[PDB]
Amino acid sequence: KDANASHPSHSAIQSLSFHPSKPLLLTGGYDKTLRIYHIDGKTNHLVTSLHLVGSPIQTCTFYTSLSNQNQQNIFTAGRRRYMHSWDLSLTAKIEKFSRLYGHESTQRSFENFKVAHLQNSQTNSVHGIVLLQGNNGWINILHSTSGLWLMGCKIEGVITDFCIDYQPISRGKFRTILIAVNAYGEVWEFDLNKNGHVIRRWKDQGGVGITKIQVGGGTTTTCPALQISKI
Amino acid sequence: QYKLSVVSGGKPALNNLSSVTGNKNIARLSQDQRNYIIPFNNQIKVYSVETRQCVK
Amino acid sequence: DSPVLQSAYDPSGQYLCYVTVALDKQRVGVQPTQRATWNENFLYLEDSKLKVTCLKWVNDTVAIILGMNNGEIWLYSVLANEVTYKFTTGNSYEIKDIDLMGNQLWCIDSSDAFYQFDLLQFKLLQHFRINNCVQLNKLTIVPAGDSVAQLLVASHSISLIDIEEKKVVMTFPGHVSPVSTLQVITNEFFISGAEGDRFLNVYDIHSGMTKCVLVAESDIKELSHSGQADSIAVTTEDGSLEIFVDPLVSGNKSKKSSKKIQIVSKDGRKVPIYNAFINKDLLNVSWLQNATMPYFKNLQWREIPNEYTVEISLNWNNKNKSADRDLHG
Amino acid sequence: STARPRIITSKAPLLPQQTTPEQRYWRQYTSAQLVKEHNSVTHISFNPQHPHDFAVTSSTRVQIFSSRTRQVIKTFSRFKDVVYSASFRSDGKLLCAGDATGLVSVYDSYNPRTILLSINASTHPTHVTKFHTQDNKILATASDDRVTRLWDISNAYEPQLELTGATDYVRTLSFIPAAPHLVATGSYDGLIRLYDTRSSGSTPIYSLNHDQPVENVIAVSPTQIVSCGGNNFKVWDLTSNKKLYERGNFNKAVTCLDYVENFDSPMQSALIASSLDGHVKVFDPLDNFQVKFGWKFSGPVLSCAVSPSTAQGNRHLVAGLSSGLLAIRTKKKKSNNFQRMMRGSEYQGDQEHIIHNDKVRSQRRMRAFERNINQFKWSEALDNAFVPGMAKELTLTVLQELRKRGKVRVALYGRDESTLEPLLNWCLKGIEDVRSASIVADWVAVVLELYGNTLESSPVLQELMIDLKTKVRHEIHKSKEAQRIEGMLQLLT
Amino acid sequence: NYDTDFIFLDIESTLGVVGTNSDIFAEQLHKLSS
Amino acid sequence: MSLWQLETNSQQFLPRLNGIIIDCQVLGPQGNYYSLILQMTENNSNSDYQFLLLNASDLTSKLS
Amino acid sequence: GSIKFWDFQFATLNQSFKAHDADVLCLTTDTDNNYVFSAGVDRKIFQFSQNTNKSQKNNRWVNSSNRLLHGNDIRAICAYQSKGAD
Amino acid sequence: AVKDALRLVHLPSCSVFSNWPTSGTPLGKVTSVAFSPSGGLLAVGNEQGKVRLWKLNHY
RNA sequence: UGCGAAAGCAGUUGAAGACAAGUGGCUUGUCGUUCGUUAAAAUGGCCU
Repeated sequence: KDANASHPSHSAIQSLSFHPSKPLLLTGGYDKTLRIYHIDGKTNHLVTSLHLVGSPIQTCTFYTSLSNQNQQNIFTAGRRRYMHSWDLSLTAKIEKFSRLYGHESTQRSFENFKVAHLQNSQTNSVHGIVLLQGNNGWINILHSTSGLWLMGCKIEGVITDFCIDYQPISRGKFRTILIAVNAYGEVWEFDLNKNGHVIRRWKDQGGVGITKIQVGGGTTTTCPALQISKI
Repeated sequence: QYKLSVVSGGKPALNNLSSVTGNKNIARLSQDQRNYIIPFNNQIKVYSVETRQCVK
Repeated sequence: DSPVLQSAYDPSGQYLCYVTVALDKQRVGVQPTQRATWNENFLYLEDSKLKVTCLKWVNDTVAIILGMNNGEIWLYSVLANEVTYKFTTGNSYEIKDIDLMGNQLWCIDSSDAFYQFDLLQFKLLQHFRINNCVQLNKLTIVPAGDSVAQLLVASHSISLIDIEEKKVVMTFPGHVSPVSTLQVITNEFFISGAEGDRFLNVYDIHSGMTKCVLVAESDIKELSHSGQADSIAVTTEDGSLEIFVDPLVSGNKSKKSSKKIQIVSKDGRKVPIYNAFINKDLLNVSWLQNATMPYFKNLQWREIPNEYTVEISLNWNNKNKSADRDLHG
Repeated sequence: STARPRIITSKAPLLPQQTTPEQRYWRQYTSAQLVKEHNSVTHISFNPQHPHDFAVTSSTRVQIFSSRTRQVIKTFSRFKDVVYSASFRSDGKLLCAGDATGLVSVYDSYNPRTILLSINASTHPTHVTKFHTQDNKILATASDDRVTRLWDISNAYEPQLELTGATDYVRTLSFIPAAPHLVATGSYDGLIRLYDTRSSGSTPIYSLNHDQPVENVIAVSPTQIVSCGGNNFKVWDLTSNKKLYERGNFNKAVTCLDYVENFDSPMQSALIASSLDGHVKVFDPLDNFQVKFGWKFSGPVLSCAVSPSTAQGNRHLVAGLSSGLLAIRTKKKKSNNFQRMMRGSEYQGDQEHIIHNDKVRSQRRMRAFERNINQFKWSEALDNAFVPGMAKELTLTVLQELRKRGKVRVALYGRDESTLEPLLNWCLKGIEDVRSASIVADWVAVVLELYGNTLESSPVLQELMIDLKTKVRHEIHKSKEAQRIEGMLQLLT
Repeated sequence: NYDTDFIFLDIESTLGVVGTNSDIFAEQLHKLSS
Repeated sequence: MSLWQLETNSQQFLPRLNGIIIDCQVLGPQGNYYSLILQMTENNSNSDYQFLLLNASDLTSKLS
Repeated sequence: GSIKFWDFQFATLNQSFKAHDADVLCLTTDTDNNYVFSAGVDRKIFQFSQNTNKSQKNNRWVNSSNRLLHGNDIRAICAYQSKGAD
Repeated sequence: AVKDALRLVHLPSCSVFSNWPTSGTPLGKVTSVAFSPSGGLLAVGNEQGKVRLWKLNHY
């Protein structure tokens, strides 16, 4: 059965994400509402539904932390200078991120974000980062709970898309790599568990107008790991 | 038939020491950080950060 | 249609066990019917096509027996979260109904076979099958103490069965469709109700004669009877509840419902009741508030009016009033 | 943390003769039109129903003007003598005009060529003709025959009722606005008679003694009516036969009245009065018929009217003068593929459970002095004060904000000759006013405290200080003589 | 205050006033589901 | 209350906090709260402190 | 006014500082590149330091200091560093 | 950009599945897509406002 | 500082010790020092 058949959408469905554990599907579009559906085979019903006024949404993501796997945030954002974060509690407590901590000129719209995990690498403490794709070549990485700007990674060209790769190192330590593509086809990989420094820079063979990069086969941002040893 | 009582609280009363800069805030968060334990000069207030009410 | 595939109360109506699908796999959860005395952990069926066909509360480590569709009765403790023991027949046939009396579990098969298991010994005691009963989908033990004689088996047509002779001793005219509820009321009566009809009939288990017919005003999903036959509450297809008060007295051959309860929200949206529970003066109704999470309500059903409309508070357009901010933002 | 409080504009204690809401509303009737008629405008009526046209009765023609272009849409010129009264029926469908030969002629409105019927009333001139306001098929015409007549417009041969009884020159009718059997007529002997039409009709049920010869009688409530004649107007409770207000706020005789109800206004009701000396005034019936606004015109005003209660468009006040001209003052009032792509932007949360709202409201734009005081650019805030296009209260409030807030001296530190001349050249103008002169005093005192050497060097602000000295000399003569007047009426307590 | 009491304010601001089977299953489930 | 990004020396401000900050500290495990003591020194006759934590996300006064 | 440090191989930015208020006309460094001094039309001289062992092992300049010494501009800056001259 | 433009390419073999989607799959103008982490289950959202749902029976 | 009214009316401004600079002393100046008396400045300014 069509998942949003129970409660129709009033716009084109711009983003779509499953929950990492629960049977929930979050849809959202330019009608500035976001809907969660308990999906099954027969009767995909609507769990809850939140209409953010004056804020059409373009990307919406279930985030679930690695430490306790008990937060269940929803980060959502559109063509705005803010990004909402709903804390799932089954009223609804949402917060708004609207401060680039000195970096507002290079981030004029919170549309293209991605959420990922990051490790402190002196403690074994992970925390979520949101990653915002900005104007020049910039990716502004900031904390997913405090909203503090952690670091920024600039590629040379027109930034078009990016993805997050993880690689394990030892027992309980992994490393986060940001993979960002020019429009022209040249790809930067930034190690960002340290300071956001480039470790590899390669070039796509062929390809001249590049719109979308993705990784897969392990833990992406859309197949997320529930436990840190499962990365 | 008249009786005196003290019924309502007072000042929060942090560390009133000299020679301690920084940590003079003796209020604590819980470990399951849902309620905030502040002393007063008359009592220990325990507020709750979710509902902003005093719960104990 | 309802996401809750199977659901049943414990005796005394204190907990509700319910099987719902969760993104192509069945999951079995238990909720307390009153919090004043969430439970966020489920039993997960790990196969995409293994599913629960029936479930029964045992009575004292508390457990559920879940009759699956691969010839197995799983026995699952609820305080822990594992199937403690896996009864199996020799076959792969789905099992249509189970029951137990004391420690003696009985079950029916899709090949119309009867199996008997012992919960104290974890063993298949008996396996048999009887003639002219060929589409069985309900059994009910007629209670006679620790003796577990006289099963009562339905196939659209109820048949009383002596197990020492493995033979049929009475034959009741059932329905025109498969029987969906078949429950013993007193030591001389049993109620039965079929799939897709709104007529229960109470039969006399000693003669075969139908005492009375009970008429819901919508197709009956589940029923509960209070433990002393004085009240029967059925829940129907349109999400309503109908209480027949004292149905076993002299509205002479067929009786209508005495009380009818439905739930609406503050809006006008009618939520459906599934699977209520009744006892002496106390009635506990269940619905789903969000998509699959059950909410309950206790009611003194003897002092409510006849046409009762429970009102629940449910989010429809409410402005998200944050506790850390006044109304002016 | 809060938002920043806005800079509050310095308001002084209010002076006398402030702008009332009534006179603000009645003062936005502007853009006067003067249309020269052939003779004195005697009557003017409005269309009731689509209340958007008005008929002006000049001599020997009646012109319907539109209430959106103010030009003559239609005109009625086939009268033999001076046409006197012209009013629309309550349905606004046809137009009656009494003529100086005693021939009431009723046309249909918006068609001057189809004269519908010509009632031949008295041989004397017929001076007032109006339909019933409740009934549709009866027309009341009074004439210089000292007798009014009610005519059924089906049987237009004999009058269906003949209201006599008045001794001299009946010039006005009126109908009572809830009881349709009740006709109040007014004549040049005073004595508003009024008649129950179910009775004989040759005797009034009672009579109201306006002492002057009345010029008009209108009905405000179903109970109270207002008669103007002579220098005053009086109001009369009709259930108790008794006068209860009289306003005589004119010099010459009040020629006409009319009344408005429920229209979009601070005034819930309004009676305006036109009075042969140039003045038309508006009186508010809810606070005891007190006058709230007035217009003065270029000659003796003979008749006036306003747009009716349901005007819904361009709203008019018209006054026709005895000089032979007409004065109108009005108040006025991408792709289907792209839209399918950008569909949802007008939804606003109807079927949705929770609806979150944290879009902050966009406040008024900050002026340059306010954002400079915010940015702590205090000398730039003083510079932004003394631009030419600044309001006087705005220069005063940024001076007062720099005075209270920080330092006059900080705002004045880096200055010289060319950058002090705006301040002192404004202080010349601000020293005259009472509300500014304390701030002007301490600002001039500080600038001569810390620029006493530039006084010596530059001669082209020496002369500015001398002009300021003569200004304070004039102002101190004024502030001394005000204390003398204060004493000389303290003597008279 | 306007209902026959008198409030007073201490110098350290304390306001004072002068006036006129299943049970163990329930317990262990509320433990194990929290 | 300013918070200095020590990489680029970049301040983020919170400007009108009804009292001078006599103590400030991060509080959570991830640092999601700031707790502050505000001395409110317009009256010189008493030392009256306001205790104000606030969530670090949108810098709103959670539980003053 | 921004001063940027770019990794030569990979030809890409490591970190950007928003230091001056107007143009940065001239900038220079010392021998062992523990400091970078910079100046321009807003007439302050900024110093960016990497002298800490953690700064050298992390490749992280910090905006250390800032001095206002000139009257109008700085159009030229240079550095000399020897055993008896720095 | 156009209607029904969705392909599922099998890999490591790098070969597009040739039996789905067909000409009668109501994919629409595919403006989002999502995979379930456990069930083996596609959600495909189009410009009409419809999430269509499919289950891959390998999982 | 005290009494006052928002005007005003009476009172002032010592000592010890340590340290710093300059030329063990002498001079000058300070004090997260004590006793007694009712007693201007580090280019450094306010969020989305």
